[PDB]
Amino acid sequence: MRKPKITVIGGGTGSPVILKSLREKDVEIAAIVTVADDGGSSGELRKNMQPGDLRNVLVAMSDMPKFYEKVFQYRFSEFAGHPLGNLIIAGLSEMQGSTYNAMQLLSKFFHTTGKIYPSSDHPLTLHAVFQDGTEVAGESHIVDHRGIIDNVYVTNALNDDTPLASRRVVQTILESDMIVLGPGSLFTSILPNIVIKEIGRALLETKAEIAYVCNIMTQRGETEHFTDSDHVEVLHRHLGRPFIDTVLVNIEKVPQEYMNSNRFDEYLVQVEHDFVGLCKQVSRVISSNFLRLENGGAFHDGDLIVDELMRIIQVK
Amino acid sequence: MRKPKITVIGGGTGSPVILKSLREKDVEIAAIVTVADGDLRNVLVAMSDMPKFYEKVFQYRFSEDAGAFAGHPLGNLIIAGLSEMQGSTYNAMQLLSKFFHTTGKIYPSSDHPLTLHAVFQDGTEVAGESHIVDHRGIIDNVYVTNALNDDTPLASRRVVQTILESDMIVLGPGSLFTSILPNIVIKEIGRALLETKAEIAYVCNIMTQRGETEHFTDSDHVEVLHRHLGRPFIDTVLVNIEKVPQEYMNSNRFDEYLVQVEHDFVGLCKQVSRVISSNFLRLENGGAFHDGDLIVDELMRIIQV
Ligand SMILES: [Cl-]
Repeated sequence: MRKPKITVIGGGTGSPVILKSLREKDVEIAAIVTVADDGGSSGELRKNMQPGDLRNVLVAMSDMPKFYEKVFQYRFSEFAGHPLGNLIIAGLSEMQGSTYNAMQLLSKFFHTTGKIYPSSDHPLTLHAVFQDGTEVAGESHIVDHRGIIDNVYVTNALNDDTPLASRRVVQTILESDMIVLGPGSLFTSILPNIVIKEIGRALLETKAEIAYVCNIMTQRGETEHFTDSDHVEVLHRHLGRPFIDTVLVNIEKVPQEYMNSNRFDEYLVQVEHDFVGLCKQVSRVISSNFLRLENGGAFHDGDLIVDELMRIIQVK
Repeated sequence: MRKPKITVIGGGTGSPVILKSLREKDVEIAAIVTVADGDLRNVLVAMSDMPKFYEKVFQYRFSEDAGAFAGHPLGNLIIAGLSEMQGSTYNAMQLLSKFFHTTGKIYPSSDHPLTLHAVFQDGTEVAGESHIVDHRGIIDNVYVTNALNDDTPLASRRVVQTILESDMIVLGPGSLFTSILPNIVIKEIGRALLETKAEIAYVCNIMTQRGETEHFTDSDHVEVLHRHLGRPFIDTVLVNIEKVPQEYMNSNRFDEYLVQVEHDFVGLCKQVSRVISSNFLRLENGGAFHDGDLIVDELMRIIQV
């Protein structure tokens, strides 16, 4: 029998430990990331503009992840106090004119294993609509805009045509045994991928099991009572129909004392749990301890997550 | 048969050309470089899994629009950041190699970081490489000390064994006083060169350098190497006899005081058993450079396992 095939979509915060654990298993891995608001197509002056989804996936799928985490994370103190490795992605992107144009150089540089694909082969802009109706374009701008995000959408930077998937992307989704959405920020990591029509169709049609790994914590632009159920609801609304087959949610408590002592943003809280609402929406709901309290934060435990995923995975 | 084992000692602009050609041949390569308080950088890129890639990446500089970072090269950022992480460039050598996915072996010459010292013909002493090249005068001799203590510099782990087990040692090309000699004035390395059964080959410079007289002939380069190691030790010497045209030099903005090395066959023959005088000149990127393939073709033709 062939190795199972697993495609991770989003690649936000928490995906590197999932990707590490997946690599220890006997499985092929593909990652899909959005690379938007990019280069000459961003509509910004060159001085004005100068993200982690790509960096996280690149380092996690590199030939020496431990090595490259150490390296892509050290900070000068000496310039003066900036992270090395953020400077490498900055450099190659400036060199090539956009991060999109740098992506093949970047996979060469990190000696990546498996496939990393952009969601589209054309330049994309990310748009957020806030609760009051205000529309903001650009991830860095969205993230800086005060308020609660209602919805996101993507457009082509260079024209009014409907954005299109990069097609090796469609085939990858359709030929997978499992799709892992997340973990990552819902609005700025996961959703930009699924709002491209050809990707939303592939998710709907794939024989793969679709698994969503929910956040440990609420994010900027999310309310205190934005439940795990609510996260599933937003995903389903953005794609246009229900489509998650399995949802994994953490129910182990993040102690207040740990959040206080570790100087967490005081408005980020543990994602509230709504079992009834999850069950109404998703066939298989997995609530368990998937929490790792280490390195000053409340992160996903990659192995506890991936052990569940390997238990349910089936070759299609 | 076995693959021949070739150790390359020194290098300027220089070694990368020789290392590139050697990599095309079926040979095991070791490189020995001097680490002070450059040549390391060029050997790292030359021995990497993607030299053209790393060369481009290395030398891109942030643009005028990169605010605070504007103008700084990417590769120097990398080498300086790993250096700082490890406490020194010397400390960072293993990580440097791992990153460039280097083939073969790269060794620092010495067991600690060094300071180069030069004694000038008028008796003046200057410490530090940059200070030496900037001092007005003619260099008589160089020696090395450890930067952090007064102990005799020793060879790093494996360097003596590597020299002794080699089929051939290639010295140069590169600045004699600041690239080649600092490696061989480490006493353990000098002794390893005197004792090794490896064929010792010296590739002479195309052009004279700072610290050297206009009439510093190929033969005088050999005399200086021999004098620093204390005995004759070079088995083969490869010298270029093709003329670097003056119009070429003028067009490409060459320094006027520096001339092409003068050929002295009789003097060479008095000192070294095998003297190879031929066209090893490549006039290419606004420079007078060594042709790596022609030099390496000659060396391969001489080599025995
Ligand atoms: Cl989280």
